Amino acid sequence: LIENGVSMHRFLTISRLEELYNTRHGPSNTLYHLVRDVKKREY
Amino acid sequence: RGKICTIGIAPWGIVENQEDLIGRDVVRPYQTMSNPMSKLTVLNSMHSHFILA
Repeated sequence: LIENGVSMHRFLTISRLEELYNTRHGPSNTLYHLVRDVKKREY
Repeated sequence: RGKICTIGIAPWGIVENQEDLIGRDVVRPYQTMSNPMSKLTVLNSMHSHFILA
């Protein structure tokens, strides 16, 4: 899609990157344990 | 060895998006989206140097 031209600069508008981390529609991530551990230490 | 040092002698009016090329010492992106009906001819992006006659 970048070869056809998608302007990867103008794709990124904050909330679009937000759904990119919270998407469970893919391979499994360890990030669910990482964010939980740093919330425990901060609070 | 992809440093070929090609120079493209193209007219300033024959190129597409003349307003995109306005700006002094500023990097300006240009999409290779070829308009089939525009008389302003698209560029060859993988030339390394350009002269705007």
